[PDB]
Amino acid sequence: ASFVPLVGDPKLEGSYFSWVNNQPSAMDDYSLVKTVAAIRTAFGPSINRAPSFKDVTQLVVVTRTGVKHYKANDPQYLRFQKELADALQQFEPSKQLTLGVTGLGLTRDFGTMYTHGAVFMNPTLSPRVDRLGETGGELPSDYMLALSIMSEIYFEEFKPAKVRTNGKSKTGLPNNTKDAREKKKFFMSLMDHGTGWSSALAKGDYSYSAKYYGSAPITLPTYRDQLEKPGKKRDGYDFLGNAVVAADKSIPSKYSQGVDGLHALRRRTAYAVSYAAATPMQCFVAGCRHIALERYGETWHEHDAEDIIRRIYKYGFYELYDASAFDTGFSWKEITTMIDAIPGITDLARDYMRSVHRLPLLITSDVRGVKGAYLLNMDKYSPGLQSGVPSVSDFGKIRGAAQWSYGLMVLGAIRYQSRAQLKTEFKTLLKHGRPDFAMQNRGDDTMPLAARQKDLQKWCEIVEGFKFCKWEKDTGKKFIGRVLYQRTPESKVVAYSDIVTMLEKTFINERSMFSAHRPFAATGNVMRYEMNMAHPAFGAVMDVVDTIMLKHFGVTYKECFVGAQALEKELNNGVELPDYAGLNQATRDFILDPDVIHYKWRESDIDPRVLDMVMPTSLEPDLCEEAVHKFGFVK
Ligand SMILES: [Ca+2]
Repeated sequence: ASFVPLVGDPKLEGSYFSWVNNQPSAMDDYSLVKTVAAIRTAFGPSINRAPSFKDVTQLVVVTRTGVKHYKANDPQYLRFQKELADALQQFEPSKQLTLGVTGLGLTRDFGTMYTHGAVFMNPTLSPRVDRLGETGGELPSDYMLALSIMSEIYFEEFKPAKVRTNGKSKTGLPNNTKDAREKKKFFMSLMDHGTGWSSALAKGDYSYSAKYYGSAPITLPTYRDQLEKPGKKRDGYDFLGNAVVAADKSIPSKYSQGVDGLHALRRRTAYAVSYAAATPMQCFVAGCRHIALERYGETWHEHDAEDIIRRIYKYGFYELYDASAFDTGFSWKEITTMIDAIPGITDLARDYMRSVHRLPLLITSDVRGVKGAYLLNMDKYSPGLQSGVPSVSDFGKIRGAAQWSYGLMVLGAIRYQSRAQLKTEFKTLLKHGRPDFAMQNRGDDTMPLAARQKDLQKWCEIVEGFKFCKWEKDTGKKFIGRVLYQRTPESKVVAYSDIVTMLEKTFINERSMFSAHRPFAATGNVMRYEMNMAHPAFGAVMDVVDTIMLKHFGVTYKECFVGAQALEKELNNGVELPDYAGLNQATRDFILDPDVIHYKWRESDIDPRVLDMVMPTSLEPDLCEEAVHKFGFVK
């Protein structure tokens, strides 16, 4: 009972079907029918719909006479986008000085600006269960030791912390509501079950979850759109299991509106783990995250752009590396090694955290026009690092630093005689106590630091040769979203935000302006304008933008969004965000992208006034402390 047809009665590929049949069914017929009825009661349209295209409002023009919404598929907006993209081709990636790019702070041209804001590629590359978690090369014993020690350091101390859940997100199953009031009542009821709920999920007994809440905890694969360079080919798998070599990026005539030269959006696959399964794990994970990012903030955290540059000049030489398929090559052997290394949690907590990583998947269609869906009753499979797991940002920070700390063990700078001493020399490296080596890591983004340039080249040569992970030099020289700029070889190095990203998140956005995910779109575009005024490439790029903005809309960049601020405040029931002068940069970046707290800043770094308006639910530290004990996780 592993494969469950749901909508179009799809037929998987043989290599996939014969493998799924050999896998034992995750749920018995009692819980399966109870769950199938729940994924049909809810997700009615989402399960029976075809991909088609997107309905996104990209620009809202406020005039004395009227207000016009320009969508991504509007013909007048596509002619503006085509002309602005052509007018921005005069810019090219600038030269890189010893310690950063110079001249115009451009790490890439405005090429992605040809991406059609409403059309995504077909087929949207979908995950494949039997080919996930592949490491390729063997995992060394010294690396698995460093990975266990890095995880032990990260989850060494637990201090109950405030857990906020996005009010724009669903709860999945069993309970399915965006309501903030229902989300907390649903968690209080889960506390009353406590060990009975945790033991059922830790044993793969999804019948208990269906007895009291009507369904079983499943993970829903969601979509996250992205812009793409022209001529980029995407290879992957089909939602039936077939293999796609070159995902079609062409724009159909109904959507191109005659505007040639455009290509389609890349649609990445995300995961939406059940709120019932993720939240109890989040109540413990959040308690250790705010400690790890504070004790060892020299590696995994930051307070402002001036902390990165200061750590750079403390050692002298740096490089920038990105991990190729970091979440895809996340083997299950590495996950359990990190889970088993966590001190303070019971064996019930370890088995509970494993089941959250690999919940049964409800696969939906990606082929354009083909409406179909099925439920993979899979409990024991290598899932990689699903983006919905509460510990995705923390396991990424652990594995990334453990792979570079293993490179120093191969290099010989870190020689180990015991676990207790290796844990100590790792703590010193993380706190940047070593005078010769350090690093700044944020998952798949790592900047190794060294006092001698030849020491850094040897260290980077080692991690590139690793076969269990692909580390490649970042050609863009961006860390997080920070461009490293150096005016002249004599001037100091300054960090700037990429100006290409400003126009990306303004004219080719993922979600509509003033929508549920972007309630402060006008004010958010104003902050990007004022922030990037000091950017070296601000005068040249905005002279081009304002020229094309006036030619098609009769309003400049700042005029367009300052006038829309009056419309924004009215649409949000007079709710006025506090002026950015009183907010920190963490709150600033959280206003632009609400999904910043999940990858960059902490929940305690956001101002409480702004944090309450976006995140309605909030589990207090005393409620999390009661939960982690009631569920039976803490020893
Ligand atoms: Ca980078």
